[PDB]
Amino acid sequence: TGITYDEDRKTQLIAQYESVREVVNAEAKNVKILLLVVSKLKPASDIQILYDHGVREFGENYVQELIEKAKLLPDDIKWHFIGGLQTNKCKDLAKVPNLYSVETIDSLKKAKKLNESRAKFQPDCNPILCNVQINTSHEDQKSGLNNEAEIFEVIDFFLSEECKYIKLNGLMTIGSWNRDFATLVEWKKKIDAKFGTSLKLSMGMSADFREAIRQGTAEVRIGTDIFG
Ligand SMILES: *Cc1c(COP(=O)(O)O)cnc(C)c1O
Repeated sequence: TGITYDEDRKTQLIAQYESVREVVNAEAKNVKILLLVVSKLKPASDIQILYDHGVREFGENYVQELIEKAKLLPDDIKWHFIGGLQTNKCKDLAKVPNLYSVETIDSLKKAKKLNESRAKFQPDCNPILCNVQINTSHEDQKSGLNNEAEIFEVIDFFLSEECKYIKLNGLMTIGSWNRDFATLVEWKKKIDAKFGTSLKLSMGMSADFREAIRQGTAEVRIGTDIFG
């Protein structure tokens, strides 16, 4: 049956979502890109609209909010967890079967906890794709790595034979408030050179996604421009 929704809202949200997709695509041609639809704090009905339209990759920031939404909505959604990740919440997150991606690995202890919890609670699911989150701000932020030695230790773990239930996909930055995107591109260059990787970048939100695309992102993460 699905979550019931208003048709004027349906028409409006579909229109906004298509308008963004068209711009992502036109920027990408002048230079696919993943358009991650960020639905954090938006109602399950709004997700249902876009799901019915054909969208599958949705980004959420709060652990309990994601777990409940995942139960309410179809199981072939690919959820991305893109908010603050606490070591003591990896077990709850690793229980969601269709947890497709976590983009906020910012410590070795978190990577290790997530791998272990996933081995424990959903061994038979596809490994969670992970981005390592970097503080590109050159200031001091609550989240994101900045020390080269500690970033390399995290990548090293992900490439080890022990890291079986999560898989290194890329790097992620929320940036700052484009030199942030240039510094994540430089981190990709160093990491790729040292370890043999070819990391995907996740950078670009509603205010700055056009620049992100222009500087080589593989994924932009858009909330406000779509759900408006
Ligand atoms: C909220 C959020 C987004 C979307 O931000 P908008 O300005 O609404 O497009 C993208 N990435 C992360 C990590 C976020 O928390």
